Formats: sequence, C-alpha cells, structure tokens
Amino acid sequence: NTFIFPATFMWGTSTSSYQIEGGTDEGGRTPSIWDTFCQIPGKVIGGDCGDVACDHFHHFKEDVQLMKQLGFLHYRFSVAWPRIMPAAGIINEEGLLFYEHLLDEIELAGLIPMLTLYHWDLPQWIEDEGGWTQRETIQHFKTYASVIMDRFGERINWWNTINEPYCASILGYGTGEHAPGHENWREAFTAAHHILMCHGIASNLHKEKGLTGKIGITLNMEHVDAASERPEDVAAAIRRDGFINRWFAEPLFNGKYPEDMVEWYGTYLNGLDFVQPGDMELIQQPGDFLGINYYTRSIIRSTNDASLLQVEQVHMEEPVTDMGWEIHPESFYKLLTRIEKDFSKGLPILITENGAAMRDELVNGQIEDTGRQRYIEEHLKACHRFIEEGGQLKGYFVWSFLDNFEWAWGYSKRFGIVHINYETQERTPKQSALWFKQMMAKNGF
Ligand SMILES: OC[C@H]1O[C@@H](O[C@H]2[C@H](O)[C@@H](O)[C@H](O[C@H]3[C@H](O)[C@@H](O)[C@H](O[C@H]4[C@H](O)[C@@H](O)[C@H](O)O[C@@H]4CO)O[C@@H]3CO)O[C@@H]2CO)[C@H](O)[C@@H](O)[C@@H]1O
Repeated sequence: NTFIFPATFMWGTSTSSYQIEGGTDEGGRTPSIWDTFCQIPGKVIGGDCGDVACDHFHHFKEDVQLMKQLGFLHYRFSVAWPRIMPAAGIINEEGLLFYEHLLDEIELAGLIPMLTLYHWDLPQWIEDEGGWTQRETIQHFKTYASVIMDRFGERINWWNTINEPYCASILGYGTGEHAPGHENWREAFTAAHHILMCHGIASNLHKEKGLTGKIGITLNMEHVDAASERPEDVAAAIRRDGFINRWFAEPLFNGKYPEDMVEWYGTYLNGLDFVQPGDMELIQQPGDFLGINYYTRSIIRSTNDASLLQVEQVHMEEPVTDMGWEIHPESFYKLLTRIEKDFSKGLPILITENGAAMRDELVNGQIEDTGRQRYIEEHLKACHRFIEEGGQLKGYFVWSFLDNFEWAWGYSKRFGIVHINYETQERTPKQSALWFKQMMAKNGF
C-alpha cells in the first residue's frame, strides 16, 4: 500500500487573478465582467465581490515565498486581462510590471510558472462591445495574447490558454450563473465557439513566435453516471456528457462538434452560422498537453422540463464538501481512463485543478482539515492507479494555494490549503498543506 509517483511528476498549486489579487482599481486596472456581475443582487452569495480578496496584489512576495517553504516546484496563476488592456488598444505598462515582478519572485524562489491567459476576468469594456458573442473579441484576445508572449515567454515554461471554456460560455451566457450573467443559449454556444478559437488564436501566436514553452488548454470535465437503468436516464446521461465534455473536447481533438449535441441544440445553433471556414481547424490544436480540472461526478436522470437538456442532477448526500459536491475518487479514475481512450490517445495530461472546500476552524493557530486532506489523498490514489496502468498523467496542481473569491459562492467557500484570515490578511498553512509538503518530499505517501 505505497503510492510512489514518477520521477518527473509535477507538483503545484493554482490560483486565478480575480480570485486572489484584489487591488481592483489599483495600478491602472479597470473593471472586469465580475466586478459588474458581483454587484447584481442575488448573483453571488452575500453580495461578495472581488474587492481586496486575499490582496495578493500587495502580498505576492510572501505568497511565492510560502510556496517555496511549502516545498512547491510549480506555480500556476492567471493574468488579469483588465490589468493589461484597460481600454481599447492601450497596453498598461504598470500591469505588465506586476506580473514581471511576480515572475521575478517566482524564479527567485526557484519555482516553475504556468501562466493562464484567460481565467474569466474579461475587461468590461469588451463586454460593452458584445463580449464573447462577437468575433471581434477574438482580435482583442489576439492583442492581449501577443503582449504577454513578447513581454515574457523566454521565461514561461508552461502556457495555459483558456481555463474552462465551458464555464465562461455556458454559465456565463447560458444559465446566467457566471459573469456577465446572460440567459441566452444562442449566445452561450456563440461564445463557446469564440473562446475555443482563442485557444487556437493563442496556439498560432505561440508558433509564429517560435517559443519553447509547452502550451495547452484546460477543460473542466466531469464523470457522468445514469441515475437508473431506464433508457431515458441513459439518454439523459449521454446529454450531460456531451454538454460539459464532448462539446469542448471534440472540436479540440477531432475538429467537430458532437453530432447528437448539434441535433439536440437545433434551433439555438442557427445552423452553425457562427462557424466560419477555417475555424474548426483553428480550434483543433491539442498542443503539448491537456489540462484537466476535476471535482466531482454527476448522477443524471431525465425530466420533461423547460431546460435546454431536460435533465435532473440527483443530489447525492454521501461524502460531500461544504459545496454539496460528492467525493467519489473512483470516478476521477474512470474519467482519466476515458480521456486517454477518446481525445487524448497518448498526449500528456495535467491536472491543473483538483481540490475541496470544507468548513474550517482555527484551533490553537492550526487548521485540522482532515476532510480536505482525506479528499486530496483519495483523488491522488485515483491519479495513481491511472499511472501504472499506462496513463499519461504528468502533473497535479492542488486547487487553490489560498482561500479566495469562490465565484458565485463568494468567500463562503474555502478551497485553500493555506487559510486566509480576511480581517488581518495573514496566511496560515493548514494541516493539508503540511501533509502536501511531506508528501512531495517522499514523492508519494
Ligand atoms: O466554485 C469553485 C469551483 O467551481 C467551478 O465552477 C463550477 C461552479 O462552482 C458551479 O456553480 C457549477 O455547478 C453546476 C453543476 O455542475 C451542474 O450540475 C448544473 O447543471 C444544472 C443547471 O444549472 C440547470 O439548468 C438544470 O435544470 O439541471 C442541472 C443540474 O441537474 O449547473 C451548475 C451551475 O449552477 O459547475 C462548475 C463545474 O462544472 C470551477 O470549475 C473551478 O475552478 C472552481 O474552483
């Protein structure tokens, strides 16, 4: 019962600019879609916003240091587009300088970075122009991806293009639940096609510059089980699987959308009119690795309701996070397995986000987060059984170095291995972070 991981296995943590940085009106930065969205009554638990957050804008030196001391080799962060492109075609030099310095600190501690170009903080001025439902957005993206790549990239070992196109498009324009908060399936599907092109856009800029860094997109995926053996339930689960995974995984690897999904969406796709000649080829570029974010599985059953997919998530109460999310590590094994067979057929796979939000309690200045630790460990064994069976898992970034703006959940949800005290801003590593330090040292509990 030992779990030793490969020699070269990549151990990191991740964050995201809007969720940790704060300094929203500082340093030339202008409002993102989330600064607006967060203000709409009822959209984010408690009214919470990304103002201040963990204030990583001023604390960046100690955070990257706390990583070093926690025995991390890799750090995955994102760049806040609004810090870089605060208005149309301007290039804010003070914003580039924050990341440059952040990168100085990174290399000073001897850490290896991964920069995510897009992690959901679209500059509002772009949403004003139409947001992700306009092709022109892609040109703006180009502008933004070009600056970051000239300014860095002799320096960046790992490029991550889009984080989770599913959330920014589907939840962003479709269900309303993420910024900017639209409820329009036509837009959602239009936006998903544009964001997926930006991965391509950025993949082209990367080769035209001849950079040596690895590059890849990140999809959030979810394993999907039918609720019962009834056929309409089996059908239901096929639809959920197409809706999160195949709609985004298919174009990237095979240059097409899932036909059953295209048939199901029908009128909302307006005959794929948003697809110009050459787009799908632009999209279909798996690059150097597949980034995956995984948290839980869905148990799906069919309904005959008014929703796009006509599906119901059966709400499992068995081991769950503070988010109602079920801990089912076996399913992380079955998802990794399926990703290799379809789509990724030998390309390196990186888990760019994996973690859990449990209720925390400070006790004698320590955090006994046995749930979070239990959850990480279990999924790491699921990650282990997949390696050994010939799985191309090369890396694993624990989601969230720090407790942070947990989107629509606000600050009510804590995913950090390092506890943030929002009254004083002081960082305090939790028992799980101490566990992760011993684990990377022995390279495998
Ligand atoms: O929040 C931290 C974390 O989250 C990630 O983004 C998450 C979201 O937090 C979350 O809101 C979201 O929840 C889903 C869910 O997976 C679906 O089952 C669901 O589908 C619904 C639907 O909204 C209805 O239209 C319909 O009638 O049925 C179904 C249920 O049957 O909708 C929601 C949104 O409410 O999903 C995300 C994961 O996919 C990030 O991925 C990550 O970075 C974060 O750390």
